[PDB]
Amino acid sequence: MSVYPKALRDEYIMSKTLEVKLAFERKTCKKVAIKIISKNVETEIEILKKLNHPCIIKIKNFFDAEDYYIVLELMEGGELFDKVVGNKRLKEATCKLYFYQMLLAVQYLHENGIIHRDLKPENVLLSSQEEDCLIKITDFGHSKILTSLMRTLCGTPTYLAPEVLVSVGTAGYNRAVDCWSLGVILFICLSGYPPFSEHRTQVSLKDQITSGKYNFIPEVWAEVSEKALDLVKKLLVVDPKARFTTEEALRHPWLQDEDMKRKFQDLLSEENESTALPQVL
Amino acid sequence: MSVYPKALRDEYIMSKTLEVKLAFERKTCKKVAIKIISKNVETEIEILKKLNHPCIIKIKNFFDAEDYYIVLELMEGGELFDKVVGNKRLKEATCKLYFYQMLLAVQYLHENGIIHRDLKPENVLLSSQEEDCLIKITDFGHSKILTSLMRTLCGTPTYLAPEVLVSVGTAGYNRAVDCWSLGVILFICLSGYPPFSEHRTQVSLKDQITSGKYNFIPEVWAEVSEKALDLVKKLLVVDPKARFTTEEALRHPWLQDEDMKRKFQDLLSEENESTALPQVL
Ligand SMILES: CC(C)(C)NC(=O)Nc1ccc2nccnc2c1
Ligand SMILES: CC(C)(C)NC(=O)Nc1ccc2nccnc2c1
Repeated sequence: MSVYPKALRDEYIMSKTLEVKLAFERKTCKKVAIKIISKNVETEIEILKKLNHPCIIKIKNFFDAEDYYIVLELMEGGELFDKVVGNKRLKEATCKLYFYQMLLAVQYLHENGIIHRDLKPENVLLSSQEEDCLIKITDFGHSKILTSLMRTLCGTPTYLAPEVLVSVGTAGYNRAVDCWSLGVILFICLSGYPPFSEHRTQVSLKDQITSGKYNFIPEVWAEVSEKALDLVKKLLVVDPKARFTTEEALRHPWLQDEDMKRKFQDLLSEENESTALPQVL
Repeated sequence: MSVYPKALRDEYIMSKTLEVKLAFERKTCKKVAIKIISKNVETEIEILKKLNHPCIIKIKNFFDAEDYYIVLELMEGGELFDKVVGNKRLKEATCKLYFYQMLLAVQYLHENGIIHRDLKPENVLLSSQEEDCLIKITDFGHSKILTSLMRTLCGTPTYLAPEVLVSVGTAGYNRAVDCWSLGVILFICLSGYPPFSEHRTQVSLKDQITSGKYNFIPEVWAEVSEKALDLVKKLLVVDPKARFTTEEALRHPWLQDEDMKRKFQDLLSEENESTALPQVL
């Protein structure tokens, strides 16, 4: 078969699956999660070590051996995917609590010059087996760091190709891809079904996305509020320059909910209670 | 003032300007050129060391000290810019001989997955103070190496933003920017004047380039053949997918000249005569 590197084994006791395995830190006897990647990962480590937000996964340790071993904080609730798979749907209030945190996490990323590029329910982890819990964004493998165009625009464009001058119009809107993904994640969570699919349709998946013509099933959406649907509509905008940003989404009436914001602050206080050092009064 | 690093001084005797300075290799008593860059350059060195073409500049040595020192083969003819500056124009046959070599050099680059991105007469060097000479492409500082889109297209685009799917149409045509630049270089060489400028015009430089409406002065161009002008027209095409490639330019009637091709092969044989090792018959 295979063995774990001596350096990992020195600090951790490996266990069962959820490539992700459960492990125990020898020093603390505390549960951790170990992500095994087959031998970009160094950039992901550099990105993760620099970011500090409660809704972004923290790297605890790293091992560069026959494979890459990434030690992360364990998330007992698992993937958001498991909560939405096979037409399963979350109650509106739960969608809000989770989405609000996805918005704060993605806003933090953009503020810090990072675009995730791979936001999906599979990359959103829940902190507990309870409905009201803290969420954390994971899988920064496809992430990009925010140029060649700015340097080119400093000189006289005597020899500069027209497509380069044309691209100046859209430049610096790559982050809007994360807002599209969040739009799709919100649609799935609220309805239990994807907005764009090849199930019972003649239109190609490419054509549904470029046209922005999402599959709307009234019977399913009648159960969901008009405010939630309005936010979805504003994130699922084809023009990335017109699409809602994380700030615009956070200002939307749907998230102007003092109850949901309180429940989140409560989950924060409960998580932070373990780490809390006494303070100067 | 300042001093040169001990390691450089150990191997070279520095001299007059043409930041580029003349130097003498101590071992050979041969003239070299030393490019001084103020403390990307490592990528340019990596690019230059890997490429082997008679129309691309060769790096002879490199020094990473208080500044970057790049030892290159000396080009006694200097810049092509000096031959075209202030309405000065080359005789058609000379434009052909030089352009043919720029096409071979740029074709070699594209074949090898490199885009120069900064082709101008200032970055084209002539090997001798004679009209018929070998040319060499220099200044690979802005060059790019040929993706994230291909990796994204492997998965299901359920969460994939429409602008990404839209970009699939143009993807892999960045090299066409080099063909635009060559188009502009050919226009300047043949006419002595730039195709796009802010001299005696109301239309903005950005607007002239995006529209592809080059300044055509009949009196100047009457002296130039219709074949040369046809090639310019085919390189100065706004749509990068329609624009002529180096291969298409090389197949153009204007370059189907057995005399010019012979003169180039002759200059090659003359340069190669010094290095020529005896061979197996
Ligand atoms: C809830 C259950 C079924 C035990 N799964 C789970 O905790 N999965 C994961 C998966 C990936 C993880 N990656 C990092 C941290 N926790 C993780 C937990
Ligand atoms: C002809 C004259 C006036 C003596 N200039 C010249 O050789 N200039 C240059 C400039 C940059 C160079 N870079 C590399 C190699 N030769 C170079 C020669």
